[PDB]
Parts: sequence; structure tokens; C-alpha cells
Amino acid sequence: AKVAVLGASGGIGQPLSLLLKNSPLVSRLTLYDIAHTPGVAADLSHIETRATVKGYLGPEQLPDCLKGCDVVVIPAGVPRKPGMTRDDLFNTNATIVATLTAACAQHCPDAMICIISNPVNSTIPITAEVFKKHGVYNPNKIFGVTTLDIVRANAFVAELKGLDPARVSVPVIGGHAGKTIIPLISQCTPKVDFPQDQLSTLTGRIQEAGTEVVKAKAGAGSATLSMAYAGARFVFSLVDAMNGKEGVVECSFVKSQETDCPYFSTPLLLGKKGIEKNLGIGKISPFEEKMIAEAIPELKASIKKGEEFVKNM
Amino acid sequence: AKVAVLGASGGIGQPLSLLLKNSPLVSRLTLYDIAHTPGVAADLSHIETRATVKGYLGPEQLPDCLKGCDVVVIPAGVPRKPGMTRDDLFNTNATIVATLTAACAQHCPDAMICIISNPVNSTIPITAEVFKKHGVYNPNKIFGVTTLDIVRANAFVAELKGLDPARVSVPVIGGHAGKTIIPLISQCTPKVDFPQDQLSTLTGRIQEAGTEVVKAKAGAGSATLSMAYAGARFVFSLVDAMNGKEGVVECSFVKSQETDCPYFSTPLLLGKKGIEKNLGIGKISPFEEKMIAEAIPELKASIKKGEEFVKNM
Repeated sequence: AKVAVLGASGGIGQPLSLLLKNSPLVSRLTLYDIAHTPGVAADLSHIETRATVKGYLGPEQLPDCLKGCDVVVIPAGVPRKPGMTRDDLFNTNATIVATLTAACAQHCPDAMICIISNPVNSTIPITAEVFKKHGVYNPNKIFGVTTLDIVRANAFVAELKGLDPARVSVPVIGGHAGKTIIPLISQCTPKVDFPQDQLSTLTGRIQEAGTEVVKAKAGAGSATLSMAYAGARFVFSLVDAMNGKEGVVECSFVKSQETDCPYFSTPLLLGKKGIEKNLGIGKISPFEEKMIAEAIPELKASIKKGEEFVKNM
Repeated sequence: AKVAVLGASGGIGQPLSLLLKNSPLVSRLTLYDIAHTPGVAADLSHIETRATVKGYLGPEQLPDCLKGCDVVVIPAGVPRKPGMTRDDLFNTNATIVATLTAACAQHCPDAMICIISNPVNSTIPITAEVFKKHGVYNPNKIFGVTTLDIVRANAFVAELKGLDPARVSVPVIGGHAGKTIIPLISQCTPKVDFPQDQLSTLTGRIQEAGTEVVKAKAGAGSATLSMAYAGARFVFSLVDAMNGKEGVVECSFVKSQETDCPYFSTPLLLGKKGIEKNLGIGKISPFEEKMIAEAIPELKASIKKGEEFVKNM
């Protein structure tokens, strides 16, 4: 597949691009940033894998970065500092996302667009209204990558139950910010029973995991190496479903109908043209229910800010 | 295998730790550095793979990081700036390597020791002499990692001849600095015949590649992502050979008797206790035989610089 990374010199951008260069599913990797991209490209081109690597710098090199891309991954944005909410990043990142997605609507409207830029709960309504603004919007091909939450949920349930994390799969629905992260532990594979004490502790741990890494990192950035893994996992899932593999399911914050919310993350069946089928919420426990009901106000609020922004910029 | 990364918060260190975390061959990854290792370990522990991750900060915790390791990888060191040569990093990287390998000689003397720290040609002699001071030198378990020259030689020969890099394997011998990097294109699999001028410029490409990436990074460091890749590839070959995989062959700057030069990189059959058979140089062309001739003085100087450093401090 032909994959572009927009924001390739950043903290997420550089290990993500290595993971992509290493994959045999990638035939061409195009890297964009406003600084340092030639050095990152030169470094990566020395890896003995097939993917051709090309770096681009500055706005006038953006179109050539995007032409013919099947998949575009956007991790561009400033990372949080200890004490900030992800919502505190909106004013600075909304502008980056609006600018780079406009160019995607112009040069690769048919590509799968994967947004990592914080805050996802507002930057995917931004992306969708930019694409609508250029009359090229397709709800089935715009993804808010929430895979880090699923990868966290699986490593944490594995740790606790003594299971191999390769064997654990728990769906996380909602959005990606605090209370909007809803891990459906009732739906986990395998089973796992936990007393509700252990269960509310585990849930909060999954909701606050990014904040603990920002704290742990103490001003040196947020989760980069696990976000690169998670982001690469989402792209690999999308590319081999594009290659015809059946039954590839991944959760993502997407244009939705499943709730009163216009955007919502649920399990999605992926196909040759993006989402083949929205698998919805499924059979949830009463605990899981109430979490969704308390989350929707935060989500409504994060979505309208994103929409509002494009309706005045 | 239980792997320690000393210098884990650095440029090579964090993507190398990512690639080791992502391996099924790794069951425990302990990370060491003087700064930032807690946040790196928190980030990496969220990935859904098996290896358990623990970060260690400061000299007081170095023995804890090392106990029970099978493999120790030492990326620690300052990178070159444009204009600087690899020996300009000798005084700063020699003291780091001496400190860390004295801790390794005491706390995990039986582990495989993989040295990436620049300049390898002098840095492996230091480690040898530190291990000998502590009465625990085993020449078949100490490796100066030159795998990036083989990854680069493979990838350059593959694009030049339109081949698939995955199938190309060219031997690179000597050491890792300028004219000491001797690629043996006669021994490449497959055949890849070149005009001699094509051949000079190809050898030049491989010899000065490290400087090209330093120049291309314009101050932001040297090769980090492809060195992470190469460092990871060597560690995985060493673990498979340790686990019992037959016929694992890798080139490495090792204590040798192939030439009248004390340390030399040549192909190595690896086995359960480290190098099982030193494969030597093989059949060379005139051109390669002359490169060895004119590399031997530079190599002998680097080695004695390394040796005299520990016979003092």
C-alpha cells in the first residue's frame, strides 16, 4: 500500500514511520513535516525493506506527498504537558488538522484518512467538515484512531488475569478523552470476571493511562512508542482488509448512527472501501450503560467545538 | 530472552526498545539511563506484547537492571554533529562505555554484550580490557555491532540492481569507520556484476553513509531509526542462535585472529554460547584484498587507542 505520514518528524511520527517502513504491506512511504523530514527520510531509506521512502518539507511540497496515497496517517500536533487536558490542545492543533486535511481532500480524496491529532473527539468532526466543505466527504473512509485504548485494555486485562496479551481482546467504545473512553469488559475475549471494586479500578486505569504517561514523562512528551505501535496496528489492519482479508474488525471514532452522538467509536468491520459494517454497541452490562449515558454530554460538547471551528475557519 | 538496554532514553535507545518490546523472542526488557527512563518504560509497558518492561534510573539502580540478563545492548553515547568525526566522540563515549561495561562484567558476566556506542573500533577494545580487568573476559560473547553496514549494503545493492532487498545479502568486513568498512561485493548473494567505476562509487556510498545521514539531519543527530532496526536484527539473530536455530550467521567486530589485526569484523556462525565458528574472509577479489591492506593500519590505531585508555583510566 502507499502510505503518507503527515507530521513525520514528531515524537509519534518517527517510530510510526519506522514500523511502517518495516512492513512488507507498505510499498511506498511518503513523509511530510515542516521541519527535519529530509533527515528522517535519509535515515529510514537505509532499511533493507521494500517500501520506497521519500521525505517532503513545507506546504508547497505537500501535494506531491499525497498523490496516489491509499492511506494517510496524521499524528501532527503538539503533545500535552503534565496538568493539561487534551482539550487544552484544541486551539493549537485544530489549525494543523484543518490545513493538512484540506490538502488530503484536494489531492487524495479517495484515501483512507487516519487522524491521531489530539483531541480526536473534536479533530475528526473538523476533518469531516473540511471534506464536506470540498464536497468530497465519505464517512466510511475517515478514522479517528483510538487503537491505543484497545491495546491498553488488552495489556492491562492480560496482566491482571495472568493471560497472554496476544490472546486478549476487549472492545473500547466512546471517544478518546477521560470518561468518554468506555472499555466493554463484559464483552472481553476471553470471559474475565472481576468484582466491581476491581472493575471500577481497571476502568479508571484505562481512562487515565495517557495522563499517567504524560505525568511519568514529566514534560518530555506523551505516549509516543505505544502510540506508534497502535497506529501501525490500525494501518496494517486497514491495508490487509483492503487486500481482501475478511473479518478484520477494529474500533474507531467514526461518523455514527449508533447513538444520539454524530461521531462515536464502536467495533467496525473493515473492507476494501473502508467500513464495510458498523458492528454497534452490542450487549452491554448496566454499568457499561451508565458510562455511555454520562459520556454523551462531553462528546456532544467536544464535537460541536470541532464543527463550529470549520463553520468560521 | 532477558534483554537490558543501557542508554534507553536516547535517539537509538527508544526505537530500539520499541522493536525489542514488540518481539516474541523477548520475555523481559530492562531499560537503563541516567534520565527519562521511567516515562519511556511507562509508555512501552502499555503495548500488548509479552515482554515485561522495567525502567532504571541512575547508577544506584544499574545492578538491578542487569541482574539475570541474557543479552545486554549498549546504545549509550553522544551523536555526531555535522563536521565532527567519529573519533571526536572518543573521549566522551569511551568513559560511558568503560563505566557500563564494568557494571556488566560484575553483574551479568555471562551475558552476550552488544556494543553499538561510537567508535566501535576503539569501544570494543575498551570493553575487552574492562572484562579482562575483572577476570571475566570471554571473547566469544562480546560483539561490536556493525549490522548497519550490512543493512545499508543490502539496500544499496538492491536498488542499484532493481532487486528485492529481502533477498540480497552482501558481506561487510573490517570495522565501522570510513576506509575500514570493507563491503565484499564479490561475495554478494546474488551475483550482481558491476562495472568497476560503479563498484568504486558503491563502496564509497557504503563507507560514508553515516556522515551523509548526519549531514542530512543538520544537527538533529545521526542514524537512529535504521540503527534501531539493525541493532534489533543483530539481537534477534543472537537470541535465535541461543535458542538453538541452526546456521545463524552474522558479521560482527569481534576479537579475531583472521588477520594480523586483533579485532576484525568478518562473518560469524553463532550458536548457543555466542560465536560458534569464525567464518573468516572467504574468497576475495584484488580490489577487496587491497581495501583490507589499506584498512589494517587505521584499525590497528583505533584498537590501541581503546586499549591504552583503560590501561590508565
